[PDB]
Amino acid sequence: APDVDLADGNFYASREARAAYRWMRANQPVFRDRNGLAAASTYQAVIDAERQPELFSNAGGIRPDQPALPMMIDMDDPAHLLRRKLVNAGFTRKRVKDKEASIAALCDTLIDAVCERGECDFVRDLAAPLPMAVIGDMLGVRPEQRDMFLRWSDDLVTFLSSHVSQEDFQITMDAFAAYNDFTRATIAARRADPTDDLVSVLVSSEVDGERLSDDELVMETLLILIGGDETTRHTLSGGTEQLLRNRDQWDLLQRDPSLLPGAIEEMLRWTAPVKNMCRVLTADTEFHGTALCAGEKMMLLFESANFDEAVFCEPEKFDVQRNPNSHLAFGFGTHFCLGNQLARLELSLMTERVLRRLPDLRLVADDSVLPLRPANFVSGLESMPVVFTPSPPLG
Ligand code: HEM
Ligand SMILES: CC(C)CCC[C@@H](C)[C@H]1CC[C@H]2[C@@H]3CCC4=CC(=O)CC[C@]4(C)[C@H]3CC[C@]12C
Repeated sequence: APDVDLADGNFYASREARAAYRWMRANQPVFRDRNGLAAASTYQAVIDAERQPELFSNAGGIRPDQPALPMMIDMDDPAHLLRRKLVNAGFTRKRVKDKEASIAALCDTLIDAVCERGECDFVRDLAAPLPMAVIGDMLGVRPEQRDMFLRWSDDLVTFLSSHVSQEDFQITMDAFAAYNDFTRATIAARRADPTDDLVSVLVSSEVDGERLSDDELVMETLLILIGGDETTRHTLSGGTEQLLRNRDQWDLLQRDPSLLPGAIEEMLRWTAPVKNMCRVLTADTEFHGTALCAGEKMMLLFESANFDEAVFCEPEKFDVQRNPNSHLAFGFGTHFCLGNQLARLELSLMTERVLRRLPDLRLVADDSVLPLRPANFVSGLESMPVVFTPSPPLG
């Protein structure tokens, strides 16, 4: 039995995690770590828990050692559903498709800033900035404010770990206080001068039949923000790395663009930026072999599910043509990712431009293994130095 702490961010930065997952799925599908924390590791157990929200609740909060906050992802139905339908319309496949030109322009702009150099950090220069700009435009973040909001967002999720230092914990709290002050100013201004963005939509929203409190407005806005700017970035970087480490996949996708939809799904399965989500049990229950107590939280291990040999043949092989590919990177059930269509378009347009404008893109050193972020919620590549043949900007 692996001696691991599933709340320790270092576990998810270690490249031993998938070996630990394999042991869980084979010996104790609903695993208990060294501290007794329960975690569903099989595709089956995760699905079954997602399908029983009355037993596996979100109302205790989605994080292990953290109370629930006034945001829809920390809510059960009917309260959660009333919130989601306040922002549902703008995230449909058809409404997301309308933003194609805008997102494409952002992609080309970000590649223009490095194309003359012949080298860059794919994470810092392309993967991270693109979704920041996209969700920022939806939330009302000004372009000159993007880097600041992303710095706050980084500080909010980078140090989530049972082994967080006192100093790092203070960085997280300071960033939330900073975000809190700025956004409360924005919330009031959107009440005096309503605009088109999402914050303005929530500010003027009503739930049977009262307006949302300022505490909720701040938290719902943060939910959308972090969902946008701390997730897709990791599928971009980690998925592009798989194309670069298996250039037969890069080549295959290069000569046939119609394979891009399937490639995006395999990137999502492989990277699984959200490593887990918590569920609180409303009653004692025997769940797929493991006794669970009322009031304790069980983790849904999305990456473990995404490599479950019971569902995916040769899951350690990256195959852009993988069909079926019913991965659980976006989860399942009533909390199924709101921005799943937005994220897929972000990944498709950026990858399409990387293949076209950086056609000979390579890792600086294919031998070295790239470091992962030691956090217990969302995690991905810290950096990704790349090289390519320079080209003139498009303007
Ligand atoms: C690769 C990119 C993304 C991944 C892997 C991802 C993953 C997830 C996961 C695992 C959940 C919880 C599902 C569950 O517990 O079953 C979720 C929910 C959510 N995500 Fe995403 N997400 C991504 C991108 C985005 C984007 C771009 C947005 C932009 C708004 C977003 C907004 C949300 C929201 C608001 C929820 C809460 C939905 C609810 O509780 O009803 N996410 N996401
Ligand atoms: C769609 C997913 C990415 C969900 C995103 C959830 C985000 C909004 C949640 C997850 C962890 C949360 C943080 C957990 C730690 C914390 C404790 C506090 O005392 C202040 C608020 C903060 C600083 C929380 C702010 C909101 C966060 C960052």
